[PDB]
Amino acid sequence: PPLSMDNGTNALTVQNSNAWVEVSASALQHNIRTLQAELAGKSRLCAVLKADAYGHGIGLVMPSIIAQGVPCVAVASNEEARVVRASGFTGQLVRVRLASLSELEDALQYDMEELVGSAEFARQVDAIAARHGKTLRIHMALNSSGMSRNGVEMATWSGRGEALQITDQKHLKLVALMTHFAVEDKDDVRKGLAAFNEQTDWLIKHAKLDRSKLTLHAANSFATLEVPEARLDMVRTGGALFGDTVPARTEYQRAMQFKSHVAAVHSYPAGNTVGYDRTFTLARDSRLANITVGYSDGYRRVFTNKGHVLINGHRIPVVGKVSMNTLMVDVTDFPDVKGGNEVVLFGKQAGGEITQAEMEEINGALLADLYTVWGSSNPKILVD
Amino acid sequence: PPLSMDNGTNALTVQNSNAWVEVSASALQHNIRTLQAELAGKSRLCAVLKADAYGHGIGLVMPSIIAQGVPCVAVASNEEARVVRASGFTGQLVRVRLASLSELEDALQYDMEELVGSAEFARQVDAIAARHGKTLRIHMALNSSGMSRNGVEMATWSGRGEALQITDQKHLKLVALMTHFAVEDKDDVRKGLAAFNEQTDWLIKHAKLDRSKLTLHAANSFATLEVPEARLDMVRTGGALFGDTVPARTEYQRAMQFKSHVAAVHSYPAGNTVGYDRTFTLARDSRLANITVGYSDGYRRVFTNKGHVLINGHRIPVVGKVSMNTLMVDVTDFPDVKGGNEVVLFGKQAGGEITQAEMEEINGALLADLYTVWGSSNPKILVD
Repeated sequence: PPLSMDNGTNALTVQNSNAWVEVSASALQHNIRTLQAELAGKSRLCAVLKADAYGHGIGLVMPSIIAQGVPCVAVASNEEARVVRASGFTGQLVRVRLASLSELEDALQYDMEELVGSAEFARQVDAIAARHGKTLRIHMALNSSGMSRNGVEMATWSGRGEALQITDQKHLKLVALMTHFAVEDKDDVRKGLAAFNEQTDWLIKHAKLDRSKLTLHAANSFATLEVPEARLDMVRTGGALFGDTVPARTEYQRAMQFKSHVAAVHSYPAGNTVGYDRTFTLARDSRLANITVGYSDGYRRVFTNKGHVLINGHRIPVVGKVSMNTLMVDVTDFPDVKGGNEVVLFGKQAGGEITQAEMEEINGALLADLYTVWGSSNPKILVD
Repeated sequence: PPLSMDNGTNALTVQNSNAWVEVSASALQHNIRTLQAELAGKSRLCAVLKADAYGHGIGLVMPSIIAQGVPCVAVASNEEARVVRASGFTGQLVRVRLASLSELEDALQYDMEELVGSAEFARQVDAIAARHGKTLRIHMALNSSGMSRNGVEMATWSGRGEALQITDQKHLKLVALMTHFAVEDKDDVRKGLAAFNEQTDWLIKHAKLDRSKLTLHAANSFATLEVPEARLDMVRTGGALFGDTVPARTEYQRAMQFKSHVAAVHSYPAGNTVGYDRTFTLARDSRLANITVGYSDGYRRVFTNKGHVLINGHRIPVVGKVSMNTLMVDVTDFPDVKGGNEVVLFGKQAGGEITQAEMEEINGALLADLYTVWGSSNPKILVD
């Protein structure tokens, strides 16, 4: 993890980093071009860059976004917003979650379109913009798919009521209506899409809104790819920009690898144990590799006696408890593993692969749960 | 997570952070003074500040270190070392894990004492020292307690030879011998302590080393507090500095809390579901608070339908899957919860406590496996 950085930018190199996240510029640009080709100019692309470009580094990723002429960017935090703007990007910038009031106030300076899900919230936010003499562009969130997270519940009369109240705020300008799908299943997306079509219709008619000044947007990566009719005015794709999307969609390239270094290989006698609480017993005279990565680097404890890594193409297993900063792996069967060798914690190496699915199985949850936190806990390096 | 920072220091505030880590200065200073008094001047104190000071911020902790005259600091990465030096620390700086060779080389500039646990590594390390015209002070790691992680196995004859080989390197100046305990258990500790004493005797004799020019150190926090005969010349304390140690040792104060904000509270009708995959069903008309923290902030997916948070001192349950950036909690029983309210994710709030124990139970591993990543993924703010 760099302790000095400038708008998402570090001064580290692979040589002086204990572990690093490698981000492929050309995989990114390929996935952008692919998505653009799939939209075929019928819908527009908004790149979802929350969680610091999903752990890829918003400051690394932005120059590709600008290069490919992407017109819309979605972020979550104020620092992400600040970095988007400092990169020169001048287009539509929207937050894809509710902000707290004081967080929202601090982001007025970035001309961000803010998300609104409540009459009370809308009232509070309206007062903040009034105080600063700004008109704040807002996307009203609807609970059409049923996340019950950011959105107003338009399947009740109370909801429709809050929705009119929201449209009555003098210093808010409603520029969009959105929802978010709760389940990556085509049937369930279509149920949600039908609900979203009815509820936006109802609003636009009954609150006398201009359909032509509104961007209607519902689709994430899955929906965009699997349910074209969910494309509407604009799509919000995160995972597919990064090659983390529908497994069958192999036209999207993986933009990230997670790597470290062998510091040294050591000889340990049979009967020796490894790591805290001695959870692994050596059944033969071993050679153990000491790798400069641990759970403080996001290589989570749960990988204890479960993980595999790649060195020189070989699939080598983790032994003992993962330490804070150090990981032991068994290279008894791989005499070619040397101090200085590159390790692959996630990705591909010379014919070997550590897969998304093997990691999700160990972790008990989706990979973004690990990689968003890899990206924070280690320096990112743009390659390709 | 700040995307600009200068030597572990950021320009963010509680008011513009979606979530943050509060580090208590006075807890840190209390813990140092207590440690020092307990060591009663009989043994040297080396503050282990690995993993960005265990998630507390090495740039935030250093001034206390310097002021209380701690003479030794232990770190893992080059950035930590760089920061320790930038803060005006001029004393003994030791790495407590093996570095890779190019990592080690980039660190020469911080006059850090390096760990060594191999003849091969030693020779390799000898050659870099040579090439740079430096004598590198080294600590030699011994596998006395059987971590089988960093140290030479002195329980074998090849081990002993490797050891003697290490002491033979012309550009390496051995200043210390160390080991690390594998089990937090008094008896297990004494077993390892007896072995360390024998094996250090053996080595001092056979290498003809000046005992009085050597520091012997084995003890971390548990050993230091629980087995005083393990204190030797110098201890290496991590958790105790931060109040994460033996649960009965309550003289050490918790230095960290993990907090966030309520963005808004929403109404949703019975039978609505919450979050991705609809994993929680509202059994009553509900008020759901939207909290601006998620797994990309280190609030791990495992807390789904499991975590509790504090708002206005109330113990409030997490409902649904934790999103990347947003967490939903049920505030139907708690009408005093409003947009703006401060949420405690870990720590104390007005009579409520989210404990180390309860979080370790949901996580399936020790709390450091969470908080070192909280610290990377969020702004650290110094209080008290």
